[PDB]
Amino acid sequence: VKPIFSRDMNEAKRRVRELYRAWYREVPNTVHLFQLDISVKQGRDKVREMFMKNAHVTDPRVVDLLVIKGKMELEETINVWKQRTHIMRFFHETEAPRPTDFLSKFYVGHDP
Amino acid sequence: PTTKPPTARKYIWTNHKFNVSGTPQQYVPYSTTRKKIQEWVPPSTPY
Amino acid sequence: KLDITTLTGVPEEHIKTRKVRIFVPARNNMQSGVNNTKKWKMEFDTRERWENPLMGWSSTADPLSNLVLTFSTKEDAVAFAEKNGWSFDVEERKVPKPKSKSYGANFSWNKRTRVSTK
Amino acid sequence: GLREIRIHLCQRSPGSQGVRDFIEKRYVELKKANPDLPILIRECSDVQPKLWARYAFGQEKNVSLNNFSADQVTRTLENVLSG
Amino acid sequence: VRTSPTGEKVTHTGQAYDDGDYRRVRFSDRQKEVNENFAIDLIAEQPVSEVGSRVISCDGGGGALGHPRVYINLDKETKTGTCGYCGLQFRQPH
Amino acid sequence: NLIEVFVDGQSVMVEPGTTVLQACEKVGMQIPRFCYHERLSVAGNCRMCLVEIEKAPKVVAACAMPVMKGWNILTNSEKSKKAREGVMEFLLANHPLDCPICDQGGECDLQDQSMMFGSDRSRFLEGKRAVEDKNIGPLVKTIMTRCIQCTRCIRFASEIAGVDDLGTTGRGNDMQVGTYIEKMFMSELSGNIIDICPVGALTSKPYAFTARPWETRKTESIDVMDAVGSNIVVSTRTGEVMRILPRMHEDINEEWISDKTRFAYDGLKRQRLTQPMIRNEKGLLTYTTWEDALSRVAGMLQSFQGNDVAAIAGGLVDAEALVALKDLLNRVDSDSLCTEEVFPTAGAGTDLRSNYLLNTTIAGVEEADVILLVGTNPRFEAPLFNARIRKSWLHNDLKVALIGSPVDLTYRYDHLGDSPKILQDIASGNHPFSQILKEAKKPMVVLGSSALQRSDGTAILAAVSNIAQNIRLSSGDWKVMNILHRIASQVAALDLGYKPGVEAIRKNPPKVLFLLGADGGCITRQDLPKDCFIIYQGHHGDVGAPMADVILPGAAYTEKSATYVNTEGRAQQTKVAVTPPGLAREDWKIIRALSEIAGMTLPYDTLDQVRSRLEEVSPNLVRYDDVEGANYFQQANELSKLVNQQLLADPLVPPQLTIKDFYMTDSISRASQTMAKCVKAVTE
Amino acid sequence: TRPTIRPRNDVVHKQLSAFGQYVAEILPKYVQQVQVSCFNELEIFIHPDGVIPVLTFLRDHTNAQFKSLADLTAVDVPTRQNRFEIVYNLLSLRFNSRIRVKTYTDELTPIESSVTVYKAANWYEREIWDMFGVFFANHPDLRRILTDYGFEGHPFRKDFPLSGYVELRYDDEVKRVVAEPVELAQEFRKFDLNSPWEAFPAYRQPPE
Ligand code: SF4
Ligand code: SF4
Ligand code: FES
Repeated sequence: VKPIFSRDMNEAKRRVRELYRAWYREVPNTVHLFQLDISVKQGRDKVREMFMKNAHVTDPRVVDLLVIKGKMELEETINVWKQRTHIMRFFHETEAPRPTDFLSKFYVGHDP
Repeated sequence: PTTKPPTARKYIWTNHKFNVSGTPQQYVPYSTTRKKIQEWVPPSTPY
Repeated sequence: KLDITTLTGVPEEHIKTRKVRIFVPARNNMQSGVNNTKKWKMEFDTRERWENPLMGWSSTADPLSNLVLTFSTKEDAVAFAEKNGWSFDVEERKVPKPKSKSYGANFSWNKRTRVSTK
Repeated sequence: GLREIRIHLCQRSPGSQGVRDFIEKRYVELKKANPDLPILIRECSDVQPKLWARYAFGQEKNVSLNNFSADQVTRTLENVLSG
Repeated sequence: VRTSPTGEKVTHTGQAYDDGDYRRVRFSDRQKEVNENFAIDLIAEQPVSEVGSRVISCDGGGGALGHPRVYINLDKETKTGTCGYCGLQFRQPH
Repeated sequence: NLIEVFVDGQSVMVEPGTTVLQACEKVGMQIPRFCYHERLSVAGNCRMCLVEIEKAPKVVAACAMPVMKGWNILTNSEKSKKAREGVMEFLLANHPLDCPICDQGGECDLQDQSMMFGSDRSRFLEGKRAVEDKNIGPLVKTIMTRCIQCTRCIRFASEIAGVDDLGTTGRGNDMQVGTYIEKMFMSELSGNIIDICPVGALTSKPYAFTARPWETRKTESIDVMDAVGSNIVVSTRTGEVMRILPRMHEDINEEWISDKTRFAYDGLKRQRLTQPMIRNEKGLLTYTTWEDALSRVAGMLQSFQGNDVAAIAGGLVDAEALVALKDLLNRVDSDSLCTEEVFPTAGAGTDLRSNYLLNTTIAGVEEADVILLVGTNPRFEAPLFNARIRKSWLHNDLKVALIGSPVDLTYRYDHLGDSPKILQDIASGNHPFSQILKEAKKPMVVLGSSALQRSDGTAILAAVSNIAQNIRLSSGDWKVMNILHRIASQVAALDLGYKPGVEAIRKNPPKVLFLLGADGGCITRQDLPKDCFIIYQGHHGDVGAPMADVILPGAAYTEKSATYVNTEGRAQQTKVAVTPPGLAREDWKIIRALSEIAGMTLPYDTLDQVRSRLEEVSPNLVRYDDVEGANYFQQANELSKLVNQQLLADPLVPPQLTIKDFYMTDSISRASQTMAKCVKAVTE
Repeated sequence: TRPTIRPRNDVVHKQLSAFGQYVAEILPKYVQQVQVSCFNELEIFIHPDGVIPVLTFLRDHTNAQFKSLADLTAVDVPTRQNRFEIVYNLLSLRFNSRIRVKTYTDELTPIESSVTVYKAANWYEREIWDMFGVFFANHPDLRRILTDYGFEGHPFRKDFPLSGYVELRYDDEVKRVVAEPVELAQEFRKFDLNSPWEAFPAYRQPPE
């Protein structure tokens, strides 16, 4: 195995914390520039949720690649490459809630 | 066409219709196949 | 313990709720050819298909309905499924068992293999 | 109240030898003593032998029979019967 | 081209919207496009050719402008031979 | 004594008598063939198998030429390619230009082998031949002009089907294949000729013109019409089942499927239950939401307990639904879970798996020397098992005897008689056949489930066990006792502990009866209490549905993944091919949802967890394609002797005596229009 | 004679084979296999570590002056452990010849950027990263080209469905273009076209 950027999990965690800092400070600027109607707390909660989604990763290379992708997304947001549609896609506003209980899935459709 | 008439076929239309979009004669798509699955018809007697 | 699930970009529902079948496709009984039975195939579980109201065309919401992958060996397909975090079921290859064929048996003196017509 | 008992044994595993002995020797007597009690004998592979006792309303308890001699299996089954 | 109980014109395929079906709304102020010419009736109308040979060939007319050439056996007196493509029928005389 | 031969310079060791074609198969080269089928006998007529052997002036037919040591098979030499080109040109000289209209197009051996081993143009400048088409039945559409006289159909009909009704009439280019008279080729395995035929001369009438091969999506699944467990490929296009094709499982079905399996899918398109139905004030079933019907059944379930709640399982139900219903009823403290087929409860009964399994697997039949069939018509009850019996009879000279009504099994057999008393005679040793069984090195005795369904079934089972015990006393690894089940669900239900037979319901009428696709009619409203609440969960509404207060739509075998165990005890899983119609849902999901509504939620919430529960109840169920089994004949025989029931004098008569009975035996078959047409053809 | 069949040029075949042996000898450390196709194309197979060294050797005149990177791409073969096969196509205008160098990588193993050697690999490597999942280390700027700004998956990967997992539409409620799960009104009809009969005996794989 050849390390992408970090030879051990602790170094990757350090990189992840740096990326989280960058996003946390960028969130208010994003709300201001993109004229988003979400609050800063809401965007930072979404940032935490996106970070938490991949909290199960235990391999340093996967974490490093995830940090790279997050940095690319942050660069997109810091510039105006991503539009308000792209920024608000993280909040699935249009999509209706999907029930997760067995009975609701049984009622709604054949999907497992 | 006057010098060289087209071949005469029965199925060929005798009256040419212009584009009928935006008119009551506009084509409306629909399925041309019958229902695939037939459901059970419950009995009409109480029991 | 390789996991590319986070990096693939597949939504969680398909990662978790989908069962992938690893198999060697059986020969189409209509044909005697066996060339299409030489490579392992990975196919996802079938999902709902409904008729479009306008035209009756079969509509689907399963992104992986048509996704089929070819693997040289069973182990490689299993490795791919494990790396992508799909639950997998492996059906062992079915090979035609060797048979004993004799043209002479068609004209046996005492056995029942004699053929009434040629 | 016992409603059924399931015995799972491996056909060739060393652990299931005692359960196999109980089946070969004592099972007929057990069925005679309990004519209408369903004692279902089923085969398990590469897992420890176990005894399943379905009680009233579907409550079930399982006792591992791994590496149990025929006498030990008989004691376990009799204890389940006695409750 | 028969008309269904709802008043719709049944297609040659036999497709007509049942009174229960809600899809009939699509023609509410528009029309249902049905071809009046039915292939089955017109193919029936054609006369049956009588040929004096056991096997005959149908190319559909026009040579390369028709359909692949096929040879039809006319031995059976009971039933006329029918082209798989053209649908024209032939029978041996008498 | 493997001998060494070389295929294109590569050494392959093959047993003596191996044909050149099989030696090439050893190295991966598939010699082009038209008339050679491994299941069928060698003919050599097609002549496409011709290949060149190095240093040999004349090419040899790979199919019919036994290899000689030191032969080098040149499979791609100029001579072999030219022979293939010439044979292909001759085959295509008189072939009709029907490909655009031929159903075989896209799956035709002639087309592909022309595209691979033939020339790209035609030198034939003469008129082609035409052949008057023959009518051989309502299932096989015949366009004989496409015939290439491979004789596959004739050899199949003679060897496998056993019906010597198809043959060649005439000589030369005028030679024609088909009954000289207006006879109809009727057999359980007739449809397989459609598969065997290399060209589209013989095609499925029901499937004619419906679809092209490339469009179809193929799903591998298992048949449920019989307990043989034939592996099938369900071909679906645009979410609609198009045809059923055989899938090769050497052990269970070689490459064949019965006519009912092949042509009964049409029933799945008719008389389907697509919405929940609840009785209204007038007493007429009306469509209702899932919630309302499930709540009504849940209220009924909560109200009553113990024997008040009962379950009857049909032939087509799945193991997962069986376990779900068993658990749900047990939570109400009801063990009255009954199958519609009767197996002798006295003795070990369901306790020992060997008691209700075909211990000698279907493959074992070939090894056996003598088979004694008791009260079973295997031709109609289990067609592929009868086909295996005929295969062993033809090749291994198996001796077959039947105790029952004289029936045509497609092979010669000794008719001992129809009276059940003969079993006592065999056991005692008075009957001459007992000496044959004693001498037999690998004897086999098969008792059909239909015979057990008789009132004296327990005595019949005990007598057959006595015969087997005498055989064992006279002379291990071989198993001599077998039961042939005719219903798919029976083996799984017995493994799960479902009580065989409906007798328990008869003894104690239940207030609430849940019919899991039970269309047999063994139990009716008259037998039940007057106010009995009946719930029906099934794909079709045939008999149980009309007499049920609540109808819960359920999926079919094509529409769900489920475990069905064959007569051998082998568990195989179907795979989803189409989604269940309308509001119909998978059965185990229905049972689980009723559990959730009624306040007793079963632990499983996904199919894998339900399979884990099955592993808890019976480990073998989740071990797919395994028939290892266990031998407990000693204990079962010892238990059997305790009771002494006396067999009634009524002669053993199979439920199915003619092919007319075979066509419609289940809800799917009854719904099918094609099976009705076949019944009309046979009867009229 | 033989009008249909393509003419064969053995001279170019011998020259390419000789130059391939030349390259293999000069850089035994990285080259694993060199083969010349019968349509007169040369391929040198290299260990992933040797991309920069072998490419720099090829560009500089050790009797080879491949100074133009025709194209750079990857082929995803899921069966192989290193599912991605990085392919470099180079052109030597001095000798009017083209050679191909191929290497392998995994989803998690980086491969060195060749922007230093050629400088046309910036966008090609970015495309490889965007469609396939390969990461090129030391790249001046690795970001998405040809995919949507928020696109999550890596297409062209033989796992990605052709239609994708998301679809875009305009929603009046949010006055914005909003992504949603893909729901095709006509599911792409998968056609099984492969014939059951072998077409080319020359390529028959061993039975094993
Ligand atoms: S009908 Fe078909 S199977 Fe029968 S001889 Fe002709 S080509 Fe062969
Ligand atoms: S079966 Fe005969 S008509 Fe049909 S595609 Fe093949 S060669 Fe053509
Ligand atoms: S089948 Fe072709 S020569 Fe025997």
